[PDB]
Amino acid sequence: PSSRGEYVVAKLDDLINWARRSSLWPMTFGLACCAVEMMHMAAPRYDMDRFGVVFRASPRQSDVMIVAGTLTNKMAPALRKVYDQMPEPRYVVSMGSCANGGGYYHYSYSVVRGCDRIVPVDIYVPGCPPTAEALLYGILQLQKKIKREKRLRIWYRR
Amino acid sequence: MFMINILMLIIPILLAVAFLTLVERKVLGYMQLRKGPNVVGPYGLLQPIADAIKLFIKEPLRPATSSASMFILAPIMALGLALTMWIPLPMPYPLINMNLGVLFMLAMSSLAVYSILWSGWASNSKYALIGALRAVAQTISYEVTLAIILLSVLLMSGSFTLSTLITTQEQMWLILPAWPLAMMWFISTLAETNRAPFDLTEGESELVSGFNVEYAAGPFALFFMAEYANIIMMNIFTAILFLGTSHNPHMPELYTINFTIKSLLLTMSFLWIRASYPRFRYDQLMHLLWKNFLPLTLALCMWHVSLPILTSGIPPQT
Amino acid sequence: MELLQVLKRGLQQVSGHGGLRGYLRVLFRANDVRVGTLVGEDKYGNKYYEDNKQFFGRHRWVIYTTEMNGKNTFWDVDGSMVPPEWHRWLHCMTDDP
Amino acid sequence: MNLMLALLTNFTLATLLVIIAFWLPQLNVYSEKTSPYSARLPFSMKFFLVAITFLLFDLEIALLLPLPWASQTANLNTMLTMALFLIILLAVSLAYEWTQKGLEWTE
Amino acid sequence: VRETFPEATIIKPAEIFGREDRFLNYFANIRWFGGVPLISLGKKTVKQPVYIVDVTKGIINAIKDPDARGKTFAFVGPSRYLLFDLVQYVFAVAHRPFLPYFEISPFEPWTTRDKVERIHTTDKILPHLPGLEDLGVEATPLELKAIEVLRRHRTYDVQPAKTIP
Amino acid sequence: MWFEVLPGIAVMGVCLFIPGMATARIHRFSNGGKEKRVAHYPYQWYLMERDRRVSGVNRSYVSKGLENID
Amino acid sequence: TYKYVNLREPSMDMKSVTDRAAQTLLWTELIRGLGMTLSYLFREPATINYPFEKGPLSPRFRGEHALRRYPSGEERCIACKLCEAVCPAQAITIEAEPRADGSRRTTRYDIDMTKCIYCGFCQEACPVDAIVEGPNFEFSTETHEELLYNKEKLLNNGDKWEAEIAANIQADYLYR
Amino acid sequence: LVSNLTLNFGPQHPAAHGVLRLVMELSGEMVRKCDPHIGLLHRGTEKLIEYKTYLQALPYFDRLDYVSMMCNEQAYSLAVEKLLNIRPPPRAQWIRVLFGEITRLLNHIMAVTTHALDIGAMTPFFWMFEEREKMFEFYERVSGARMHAAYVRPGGVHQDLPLGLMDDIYEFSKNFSLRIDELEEMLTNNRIWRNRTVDIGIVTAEDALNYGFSGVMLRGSGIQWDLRKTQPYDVYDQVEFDVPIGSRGDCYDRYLCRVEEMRQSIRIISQCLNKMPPGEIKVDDAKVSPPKRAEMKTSMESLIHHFKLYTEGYQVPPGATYTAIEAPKGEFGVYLVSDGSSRPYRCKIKAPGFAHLAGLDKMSKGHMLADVVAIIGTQDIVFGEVDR
Ligand SMILES: CCCCCCCCCCCCCCCCCC(=O)OC[C@H](COP(=O)(O)OCCN)OC(=O)CCCCCCCCCCCCCCCCC
Ligand SMILES: C[C@H](CCC(=O)O)[C@H]1CC[C@H]2[C@@H]3[C@H](O)C[C@@H]4C[C@H](O)CC[C@]4(C)[C@H]3C[C@H](O)[C@]12C
Ligand code: SF4
Ligand code: SF4
Ligand code: SF4
Repeated sequence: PSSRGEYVVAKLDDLINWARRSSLWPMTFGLACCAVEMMHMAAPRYDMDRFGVVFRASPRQSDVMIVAGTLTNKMAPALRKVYDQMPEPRYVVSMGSCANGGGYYHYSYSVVRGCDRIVPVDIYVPGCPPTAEALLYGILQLQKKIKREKRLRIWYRR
Repeated sequence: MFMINILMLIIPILLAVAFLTLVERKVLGYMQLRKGPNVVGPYGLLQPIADAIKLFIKEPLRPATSSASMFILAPIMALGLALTMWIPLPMPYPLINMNLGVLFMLAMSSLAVYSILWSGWASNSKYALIGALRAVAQTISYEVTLAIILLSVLLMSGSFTLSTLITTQEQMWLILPAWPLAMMWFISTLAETNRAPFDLTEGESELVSGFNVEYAAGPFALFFMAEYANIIMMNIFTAILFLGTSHNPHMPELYTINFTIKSLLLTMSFLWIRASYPRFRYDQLMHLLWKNFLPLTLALCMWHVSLPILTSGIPPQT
Repeated sequence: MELLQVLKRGLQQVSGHGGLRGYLRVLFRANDVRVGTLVGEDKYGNKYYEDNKQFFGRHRWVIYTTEMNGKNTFWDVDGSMVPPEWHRWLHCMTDDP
Repeated sequence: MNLMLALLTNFTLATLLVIIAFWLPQLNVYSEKTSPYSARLPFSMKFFLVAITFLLFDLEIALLLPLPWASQTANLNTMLTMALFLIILLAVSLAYEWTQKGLEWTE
Repeated sequence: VRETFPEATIIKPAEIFGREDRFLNYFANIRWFGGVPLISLGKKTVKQPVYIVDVTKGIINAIKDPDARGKTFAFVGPSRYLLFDLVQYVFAVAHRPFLPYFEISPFEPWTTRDKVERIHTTDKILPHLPGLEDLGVEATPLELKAIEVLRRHRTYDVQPAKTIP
Repeated sequence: MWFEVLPGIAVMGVCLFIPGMATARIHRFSNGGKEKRVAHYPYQWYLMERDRRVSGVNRSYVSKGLENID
Repeated sequence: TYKYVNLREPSMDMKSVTDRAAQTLLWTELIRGLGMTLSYLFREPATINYPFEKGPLSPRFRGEHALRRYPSGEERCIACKLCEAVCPAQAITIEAEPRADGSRRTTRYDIDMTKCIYCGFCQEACPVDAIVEGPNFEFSTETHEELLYNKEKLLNNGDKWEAEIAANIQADYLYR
Repeated sequence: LVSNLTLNFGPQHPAAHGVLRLVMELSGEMVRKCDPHIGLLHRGTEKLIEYKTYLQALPYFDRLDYVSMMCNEQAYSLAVEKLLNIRPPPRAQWIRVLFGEITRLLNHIMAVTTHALDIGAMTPFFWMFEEREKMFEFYERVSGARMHAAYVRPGGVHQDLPLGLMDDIYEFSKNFSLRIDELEEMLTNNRIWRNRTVDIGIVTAEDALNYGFSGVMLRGSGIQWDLRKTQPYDVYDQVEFDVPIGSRGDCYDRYLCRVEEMRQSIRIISQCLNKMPPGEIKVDDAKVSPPKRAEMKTSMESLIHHFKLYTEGYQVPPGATYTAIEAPKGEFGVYLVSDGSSRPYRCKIKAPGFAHLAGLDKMSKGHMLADVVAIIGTQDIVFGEVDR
């Protein structure tokens, strides 16, 4: 057969992307209420595992961090610690108003006004709390975001 | 032709371990009123491939290991021993026909605690080691009753040849004459492989970090393959030991079918048990052995030495 | 006996989807091969089905169009492709398509 | 030869698989990291004594292993007495620990 | 640049050191793991390295300072070091033993033909060019901000290098 | 439904069936259509080495019968 | 009125003692626990096939915000700032002025959707049904800036979702 | 002090209660000292309430014990109503008991199942959240929100029950006792579960009262105390139910008490469905409760009261009250001080989990490290209310 380098890189990129989105093992900070809706996303009706998303993942095997609740100033150092220990590729999902931008404690002295002040965020899931279905939509949006990555294709043209 | 026959044993073992992970997630799901993997490939048939490709391209963790040598030995020792345990199993013919197959398997499994011990010592974290030490004491503890129970069974078989266990059960399964021993055997294979309600390594991770905390995705994935290889092998051994299939030398493949179905059903009973009970506390799984299983295993060992003599049913030596 | 009848339904699903090619397309696109009444179709191509003998929550569903607003959605579909008129019916906020 | 060729393959396959896993992923340049991070190991007698108890019981098992071959002897009364004697000794060793504050790991 | 954009501020730094640098991280890794230093007559090279933050500060003040336009700058560290001693000092910090005495490839060449030619070039002294002093930045010593850089390489009481007047 | 777990168990079953099936078939192929000879004890080894000389081709699975008695 | 959850006295006849001995040695209750899990394996899973199937909602569901219009097409909002005053999270920012035709209309209407708690007090307080919480719950974004809605966005949401919003109001306005 | 193990649940697991940093001294397997550090979900809620009207402050109470949303609302509403000197109408009192018991079921499913999940018994968690998911639909149908309903308000409830809700609640309640029975078929007589809970974290009756415990933590030790029976507050004097009482004060009795409370909640829910009376849902007094949207668009007085209620808010007479209810976790109380304006001067929240967690060190003495997981679970700690 005959094939260019550009074609080979495009197909290998699709393979690794398909594997990375098909097997997303999430770490979940269950900081507050939004953790309860994260638990409903694992329960029978939605069953995130059927997408390949394991119920429980350790911090140092995790692929995505889900920040489900209010990030207080006392807790912020610990969350950045966990984020650094995560091996790459690593993605953060910000779930709910509190994590997205402080929410209903935005004007508090003890609350970080959004977790994007601490860690980079890939997807923002609105709600207080987002419904289990709304979080599931967010995770499926992360899978499509990963599908569009072009790591190998960029590397070839460097 | 023998090199081929080895790769007709090694490669199929790895694939079975690959697809035991799918079967585990789906069986647990349906016992939990959910579907489990069913999106990646039809009925989740590509979930193992996605997980495998995902881990090996994952960025490695930082080894930060006290002993580099013992860091790389632990996964090699664990993976190599798990594959080696399969060479004497009669299905219906062993790859290597040993006259002391049972002692070879018993002796080899005793070396499997070095992988736990080395990785813990090479981890470089003080709580990781205390995790490894707790696990080792559990593994060697339940080896004691496995050896004595295995000794009791072999006093009705009359040999250490694994193919002689088939002949012993030609008329009837050893599950009848030895159901008190089959109960304690089956549990000890749960505790030997560190499975629920004995998976104290995973359950108490926050309290005491497990020994495999330090390895990267690729190396950690290899520790996990060796662990389900042992779980499949210990249920294949459970089937040969207590549920012996009849062998028709003209139709060996009929043995391999009936034999394989019995191996799966016990292997899926491991999943069944995981989904049904809470975990043991460490002092409780030590109480279960040293104070319940061991007294009964010794009493039944005394019984199974006396019984063949007082019924004139001593098996042949050959 | 019932086992044979069960298998008959399984085969009926293969013909109910227009043959093996039709039955495999829904299997890989939707991960589900049930068949139900076509309640309607909408101007973008989505098709809507119900089967009232299913349990509450599965008795309605949509098979998303393969293209919408100039984007190839054979594989890439998302819950935001349901238009507002059907959004009410699909989420059971109403009882009338 | 066949046992040797079987073992050599099983540990050669394991060695290649581990060597590929450890090193080959290192060729991917995932950025570069910052800095990761007193106490000692407090020796516990309970974890030691369980290891020893296994050692002593495990040896008494080594004497029990020939029992399947030992029932082919003409002198069955002698064999039967010494078999029950050794298993009963394994029982007395257990009873001594049980009744003299020994199974402390069991608690 | 000086012809296309005459009002441009051209900044000339020396080897810059920092957490993610490829200068001290180069001496700690490439020299150590799998190799013994490839130093080519290390006694003949004099180096004047500058901290990253001082360069960052210098660049900002060139934006906010209106006299910087049209001027070329030279950002240099407080001290001049001997390339041999520098490598030695790096090793002491990283607790890697130092004993005086890798092909380019795809991916990302780590150690290359030209990189060596540069690590050996001697830091030119151009007094007429203004430096960090003229932008309100004090050059920071290597010693302070070298334990910061090299604490990662260190496995699991240190003496400084000797400056060249 | 529960029976959607079977395809996974079927693939796992096919995987655990190949080892036994291949070993039996390979034994027949290398040993002239009969089971591989089992020699646990020295007497069984003596007979196998006797058969090896008897055949004349140096294979212990080549049986010689009354036709050679002459 | 109270009851004793665990004040039984176990019977000490031999028949009962043997029952507990049989239970202890034969693992009876543990087998019973295995039976219940076995029964669930043959029960139908409660999972639904998201996104092809959706969870049931009601007309009162509180989702994404939108600004509505009258049938003629004029905006319902008169810039009374009752929603801004009530908002528990201070998520709403309003400015107003007289429009070119002298009408009382806003020039700035903003909702910081990352401040909002999706409580629906603003729709309860609006006198003209101008601000509503729609039925959309699938609008997660990739950047924080995409969740700070100005007037145009909320007007566009009203134009986008009016068909459904009006029907939901029709279904619930009598309860309100 | 053989070793100090600083155990941070920072890398949280599937519990969702929050995050707890636990500092312990382990003299071997045993625990000699336990020291919870609890600032991680402190959000300044009590100070923020001072800048909000009474209506604006109500949603804060949904987000305290975020598994007892409508019970926290009722406590706030009962406190405010007491200062206002008004009375909610009889229909709303029945709706508030009805959803108070649907909330108790919601809380105990989380309490028992996540307690069992931490001790390795994962399956009942999935069995019961299919039920909580059906209960979340009742919340969404009356309020529009699955969790933070904001539905129970001073004066009554925001809206009336939609037509067809009571039938669906009855259908849920009819099949629910069987769901509890399946749960007991996996835990009540299970020897492994009993070994993990029996004679763990024993609390004496005398130490319970002095340490401030309430709820199941008292009744497990044999104290006959329930606020619904001794200080009834809505229609709880008009419904028959029994209080489960423990005898040994251990985790296993506390586990049994909660499972029996779920049965008594279904008993109560049955009576509420049959006795639901007709009428209005909020106090018919428009200087406190907003008028109907039809009247506000027709009547001048209604528009004025609507305008002022949603801007200034109703003013509350000066005074201070301590109101407590039998929340699912325990006694939930608010000390609310009014300066006479429309914004509270001080709102102190009494969380039952605050005292229980402070009593952890007492209970953990002389237990192994793996027991502490069981002790925290049996307390039913959520850090939304521990910290506020
Ligand atoms: C005529 C003379 C002939 C000689 C014999 C005559 C007498 C025969 C009658 C005696 C029968 C002996 C029974 C042997 C089984 C072992 C008994 C046993 O050890 O059970 C007790 C053990 C702990 O007891 P515990 O509940 O903690 O009580 C308090 C402590 N005193 O409880 C436990 O074991 C707990 C185990 C927990 C893990 C269980 C998880 C799996 C359960 C389901 C598996 C079902 C069985 C699987 C069978 C597999 C067979 C292949
Ligand atoms: C290591 C193996 C890939 C090896 C191979 O197939 O060749 C992969 C395939 C599927 C994986 C497993 C499943 O995908 C997910 C399981 C769930 C928990 O996260 C524990 C790890 C978990 C048990 C995984 C362990 C390991 O990473 C697996 C087993
Ligand atoms: S966003 Fe809402 S539900 Fe989530 S933690 Fe904050 S207040 Fe609770
Ligand atoms: S829903 Fe509540 S928090 Fe959100 S904008 Fe409306 S009043 Fe403010
Ligand atoms: S949206 Fe309604 S309440 Fe808000 S300013 Fe406009 S008219 Fe007033």
